Amino acid sequence: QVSLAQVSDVDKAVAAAKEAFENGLWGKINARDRGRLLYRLADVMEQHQEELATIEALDAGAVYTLALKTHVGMSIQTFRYFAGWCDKIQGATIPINQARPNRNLTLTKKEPVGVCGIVIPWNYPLMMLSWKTAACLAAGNTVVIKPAQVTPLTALKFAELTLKAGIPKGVVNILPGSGSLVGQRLSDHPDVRKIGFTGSTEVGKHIMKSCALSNVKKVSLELGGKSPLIIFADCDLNKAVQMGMSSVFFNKGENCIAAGRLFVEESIHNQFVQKVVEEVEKMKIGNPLERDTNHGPQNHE
Amino acid sequence: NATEFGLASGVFTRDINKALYVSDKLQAGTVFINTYNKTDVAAPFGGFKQSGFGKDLGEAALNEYLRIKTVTFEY
Amino acid sequence: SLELTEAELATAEAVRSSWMRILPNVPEVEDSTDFFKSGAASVDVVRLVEEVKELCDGLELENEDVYMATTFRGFIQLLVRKLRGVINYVEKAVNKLTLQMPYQLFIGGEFVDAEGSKTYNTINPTDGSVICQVSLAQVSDVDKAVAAAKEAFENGLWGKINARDRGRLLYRLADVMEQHQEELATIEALDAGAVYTLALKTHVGMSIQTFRYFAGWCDKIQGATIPINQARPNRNLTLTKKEPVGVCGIVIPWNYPLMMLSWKTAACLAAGNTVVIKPAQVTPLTALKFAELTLKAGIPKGVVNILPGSGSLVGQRLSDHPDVRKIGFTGSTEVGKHIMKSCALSNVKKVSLELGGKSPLIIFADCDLNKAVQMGMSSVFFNKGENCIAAGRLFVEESIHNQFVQKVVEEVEKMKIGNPLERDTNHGPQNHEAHLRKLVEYCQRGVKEGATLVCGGNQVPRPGFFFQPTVFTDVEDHMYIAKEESFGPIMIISRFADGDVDAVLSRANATEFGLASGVFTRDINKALYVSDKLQAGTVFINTYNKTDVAAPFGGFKQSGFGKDLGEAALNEYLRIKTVTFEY
Amino acid sequence: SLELTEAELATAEAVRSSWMRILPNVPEVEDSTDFFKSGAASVDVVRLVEEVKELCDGLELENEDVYMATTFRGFIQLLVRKLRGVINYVEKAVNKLTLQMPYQLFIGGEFVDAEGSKTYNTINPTDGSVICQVSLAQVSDVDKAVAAAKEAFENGLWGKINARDRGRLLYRLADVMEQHQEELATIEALDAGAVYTLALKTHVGMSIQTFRYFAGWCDKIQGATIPINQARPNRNLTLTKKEPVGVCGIVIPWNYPLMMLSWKTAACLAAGNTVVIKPAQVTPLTALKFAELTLKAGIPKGVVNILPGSGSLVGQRLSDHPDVRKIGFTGSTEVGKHIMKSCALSNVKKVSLELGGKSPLIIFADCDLNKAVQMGMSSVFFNKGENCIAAGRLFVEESIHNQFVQKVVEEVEKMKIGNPLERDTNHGPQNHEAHLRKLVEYCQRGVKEGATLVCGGNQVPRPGFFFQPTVFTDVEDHMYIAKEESFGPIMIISRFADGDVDAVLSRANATEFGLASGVFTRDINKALYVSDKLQAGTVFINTYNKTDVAAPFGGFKQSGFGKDLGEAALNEYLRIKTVTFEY
Ligand SMILES: *SCCNC(=O)CCNC(=O)[C@H](O)C(C)(C)COP(*)(=O)O
Ligand SMILES: *SCCNC(=O)CCNC(=O)[C@H](O)C(C)(C)COP(*)(=O)O
Ligand SMILES: *SCCNC(=O)CCNC(=O)[C@H](O)C(C)(C)COP(*)(=O)O
Repeated sequence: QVSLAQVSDVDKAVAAAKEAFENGLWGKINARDRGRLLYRLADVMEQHQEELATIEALDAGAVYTLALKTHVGMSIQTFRYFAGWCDKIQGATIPINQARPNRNLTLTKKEPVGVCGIVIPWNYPLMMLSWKTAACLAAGNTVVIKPAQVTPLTALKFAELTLKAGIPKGVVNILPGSGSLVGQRLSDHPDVRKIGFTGSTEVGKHIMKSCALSNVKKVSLELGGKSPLIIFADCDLNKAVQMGMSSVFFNKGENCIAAGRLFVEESIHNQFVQKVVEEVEKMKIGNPLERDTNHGPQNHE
Repeated sequence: NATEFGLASGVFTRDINKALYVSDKLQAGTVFINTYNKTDVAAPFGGFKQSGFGKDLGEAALNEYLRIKTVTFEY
Repeated sequence: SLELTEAELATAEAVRSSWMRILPNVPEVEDSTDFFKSGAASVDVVRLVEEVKELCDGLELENEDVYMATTFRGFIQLLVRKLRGVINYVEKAVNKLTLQMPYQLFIGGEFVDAEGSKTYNTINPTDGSVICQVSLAQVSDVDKAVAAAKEAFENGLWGKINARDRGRLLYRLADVMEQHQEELATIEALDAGAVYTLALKTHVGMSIQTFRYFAGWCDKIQGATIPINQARPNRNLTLTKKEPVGVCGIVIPWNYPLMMLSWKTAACLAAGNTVVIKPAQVTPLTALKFAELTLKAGIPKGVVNILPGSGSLVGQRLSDHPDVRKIGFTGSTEVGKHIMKSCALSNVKKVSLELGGKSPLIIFADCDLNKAVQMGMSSVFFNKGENCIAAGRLFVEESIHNQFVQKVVEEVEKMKIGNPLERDTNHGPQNHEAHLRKLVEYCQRGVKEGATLVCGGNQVPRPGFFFQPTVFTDVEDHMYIAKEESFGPIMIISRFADGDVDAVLSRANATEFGLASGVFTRDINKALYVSDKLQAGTVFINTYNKTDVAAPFGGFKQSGFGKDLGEAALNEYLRIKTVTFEY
Repeated sequence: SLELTEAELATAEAVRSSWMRILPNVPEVEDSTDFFKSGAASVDVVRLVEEVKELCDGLELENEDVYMATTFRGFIQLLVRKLRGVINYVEKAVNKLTLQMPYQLFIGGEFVDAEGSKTYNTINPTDGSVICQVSLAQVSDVDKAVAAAKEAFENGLWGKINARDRGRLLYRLADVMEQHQEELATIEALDAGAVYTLALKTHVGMSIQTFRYFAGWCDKIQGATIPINQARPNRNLTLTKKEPVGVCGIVIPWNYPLMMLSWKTAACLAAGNTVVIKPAQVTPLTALKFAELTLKAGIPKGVVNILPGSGSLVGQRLSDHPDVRKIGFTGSTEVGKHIMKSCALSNVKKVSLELGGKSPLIIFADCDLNKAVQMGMSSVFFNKGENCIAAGRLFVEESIHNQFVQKVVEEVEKMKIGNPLERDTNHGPQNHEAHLRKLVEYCQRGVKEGATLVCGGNQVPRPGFFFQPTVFTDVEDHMYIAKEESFGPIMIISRFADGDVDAVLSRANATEFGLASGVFTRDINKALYVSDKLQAGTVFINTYNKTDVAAPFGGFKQSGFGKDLGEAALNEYLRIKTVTFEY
């Protein structure tokens, strides 16, 4: 059983985040110091990589061999990458028109916005969290994450490791629950200045609408698509069949950049399909913890 | 290209003239050539028309979370 | 189509002989034979033009027309046409000049009337009388504009030509505007009511600087090549390309007709987009004059489109239209919120907002007073009050409070009020009648609460829409005038105690807005400290109203997001493709 | 090579079964069959490692080992070896620790003696006595180092691995240095004579920060995609790639043994180069300890090479050698000119110089005095005088001249002199004996011309190479001490009149050098004006000795060219290829 968040709990999270930003230690310390903490977080995740990968297999139903490479692997690479940026975010000094004979000097400074409210999808629990959270913390912000209801366990395990890594209290906040209750409140709340989102179009349109009405807050959307894949005759077939299957059947179908349509040329159409069917028969189906398994079970009912 | 979406796309060919030509004309965020599912944390990622706006991953990912102050002196 | 004479065939055969020599193999030059498909270099195009000019005396041929007519029949037909083969103005005589103002719509490089020949009057605020009638746009006209813009982008010449070629056209546009700088400045003085000396420097001057700046960027928009993880032992190569979005729908305010048009349009065209501008109803004439100059500059037809009319009719339709991919806006918060809501519902289109703000201006004792008084007035009373980065509140220190206000009143008396065309004039008339009415209610409501009116705060006994420069003192934070924006020539002064930096910052930052701010001090420690703590987009130190086309400009919390001017401006109008190889 | 048992064949057949399942088609797995040439993804490498670990209990297998052994026989042979199948230190007990210092050369990840077992003694300046003998490099040894470096670059593992992988190794190196930070700091105190409290902050501290900084850059070095002129109607695509140059030959000074090594080496390795370091003869021990930690960090053998010896023998050969493509140098102008000369004659190799300078420090009356005295001393007497950006001259204003000097003398008396390991010590002993001798001649020649000696200017009656903090006053521009660099704890004070900014700038700028400069003032107008006019690389305002690894650092006229630290540092060690397509 997992705890269901309420409106009262959201208020405490945003309040804790604002205190951590303004009066807290996160804001006071140097950019190089923030980068060290984010790099230390990645080393802690590396130690518990087998543990996190097993939780993904139970929660999301992801294959274990894939989970180490993709789900847990990229998450570690993400926090290591954006840790480096922390003390490499430079402004500029602009050569503007001098009010002759007097002199002038103009310069720019890049600063954090404040509190952020991330909402992640269910296809990649840990990876989508990492992509947004790492970049947000690197800039020097406090975060209020909202994981998917079907897959909350990866996010709660990540929260445990922030204490070990030694992140100041209030920076990272996590609230497992329903999207319509929690997600809608973050949009309406005036303290929140930024809403990250990755999901569907209909749901995505509602957030941008709520963002405008609330306090003209910033927003970035990442919606689904119908990606084509053209295959000409001149290309080698054996590789085209491998990468053809690997576009569609990667991570048991559930992939935001999955091949929606395959356009194949007439000369190699019949030959292509014949090779695909042969390889699909060889694909193994079973328990994701077993190493022999290739294809795993779907995320939820 | 006849689609409201445009997140990713792909093409398989040996001929270089096709690869470079098709990559330009394909209205999509991420184009792959003789590969597929090859993202990197350094390389940016995002949609075009009705696949949202902004970017995740890379240097462009920081810009959305930052804001620019502009100080001006006179002496 | 055209039939050849006896002498024209002798020319045609001489051209046929040249094609054989220029091209490498070429077994036979028939009518169907294409020039470039045979295998013609960019050097061969120059050799062709020169060789043809040797035959025919004169014949003003260029490299562009060769790219148009690729085939042999198409080339000969075009060449034969060269050998063998009106805008309705409103005249007005003012300022030792004869003005010529277009008064119609502008769709596809052609001045045309609206559906049903509907019109509306535009006012001259100096005298009060009408100058001319202007065409009122409709929903049917908007469809034609967006259709023309889409054709110009996709199938038109704008997309095909090089980045360096686009930059040359945008630079040529600026040179044309420079020639007609006195003409444009006079139209501003009649339409908007801006002072002539100011209009040359600010209104018309920056417009020219804008198009010159963003012309340079056209062929300096570079992507990247990313060092990604190689799938050992195989190799990989990733690169990014910055591209145009497509069609854009700009909506500009009335405070700066020509300048706000330039800021958005120049950056949009530099990226390589087609535009559908919507000017303010009160001030359309500057935009229609700009459309005339694009024909002279030699911009392809369909690129620039202008539709004078009401905001609720035209502006709302652009948001709803699915072909439009980007909405630029500069105005009020309430109106701005409506566009972002419509943007989401339509087709999740991109948007950048530029809303008004209540900018503070702190003045310490250590600063020199004479300069502080000059720049203090120049913050408030610049461009007859109407300025988006105007000083909303002035926090003055107790030691120099009484001394400061005394000097301000002396200088306000010296300020001249009259016709904006006259050089002696300093302060000019307000933009339109509806604006003047609110400024009277603003000052009336100020006295009610209990703000000590020093001078002004009422309409001038004069024909027109003039208003007296006003000064308020003893203003608290809880008052209405402290919170709400005037958007007119009204100075609001406040007190703060000696040697208290943290307290005054708390009062200054206590606002939902945050567009601009200022501070005057000699001490370096205060200047750098205060600049950090001030929650605002643009901070000024010992200066005010000092923007540049190179320096970026935009708000923070409830003053929109995104940036106008500088390199950051281009990022809004561009989109990043990411190509990835494997070998 | 190794024969199989009965049980090992059962394991081999289980592995053979896995290869059939993992790979797509694979008609038959034989000894010749390669894993990747068949068509194996990066996911398949993980599936292999896991499947093999299910069979054999334990077996610490990693993905790196799979990339080494691609073939089936190579994989099985390697796998069988896993199942079935000293550094000479100099001990010394000081500072509640037991030190372990390598004393040999370092060529190809191995500590080895020189040709003929030639050695030289290294001195402890605190006591005066010898600590150990160190190996003296020869011409034959240089050839082995450059040969090892070239193999590591071309055929070695360093070149093959990803940019992100290189960054991880450089970050792991910093963590190893952090663990041995107290050990490295103690060696500095014995070798260089640096104070222990300072050594942790400056010498060892910045070294750790350097490698952490440039580790981040490894996978953030991006090229570009240029919008060039399309040969209409054909298309074109241009892009740039930043690549390593090859082998590099660094030569470091004696003032900061470990820090100057880090500044150049970290940036060089980050770009993706192999290095041949040449440390100073007086201080080799810090570099040899650093070489030990590269083995622990897990750097491939051949990447880092270190050759302690004479500069004229080793340093000259690196310049002459054609395999070397880049020479980093930090020292004097006399020696610096000789390297650039040799670089041209050899094989037109690249070079970046970092020479000494005579940095001014202007002090106005309006600035607060107590802070000016602190930072005034901290400019001159930082790191026992020996600092490349030390304050050469101090221009003080007449009003606060007498008051300033009085406060300096009081504080100089309070300064502690003793053993650098003791925490109470402030000022430490000079680096070596030959340096101390010149500082005596410097102060003797100063008094001759007629400079008022306030205090100091002579050797301390003590065992070691200590020197008294010195202060000179009433110094003219024509004098020797005004022009020539001391490179020791000697404050040179001068006078300038009240309210004369332009005159004092003329005196300050009147010098062939220009590395650093400083100014103390409260008034913002002076600070910004003086900073512009001062012809120097690094200007400080109300501070001094405040470098950062992010901020760039380099000279102007006769203080070399190029930059150390920051993003600009990488550009020297990289080269730009430009690929161009047509389609
Ligand atoms: S919603 C976006 C989902 N993300 C992805 O599809 C990216 C996952 N891909 C990878 O982690 C690598 O590209 C894999 C498939 C493991 C191949 O890496 P290999 O060639 O080193
Ligand atoms: S909505 C933003 C309105 N724009 C401005 O306030 C910028 C106008 N200012 C200028 O063009 C110059 O800074 C002025 C004050 C006209 C002249 O400055 P001078 O020092 O060259
Ligand atoms: S040859 C170049 C000489 N380098 C230096 O003088 C730089 C050494 N300075 C520092 O490490 C810091 O700037 C110190 C002096 C420790 C002050 O740091 P603090 O203000 O954090």
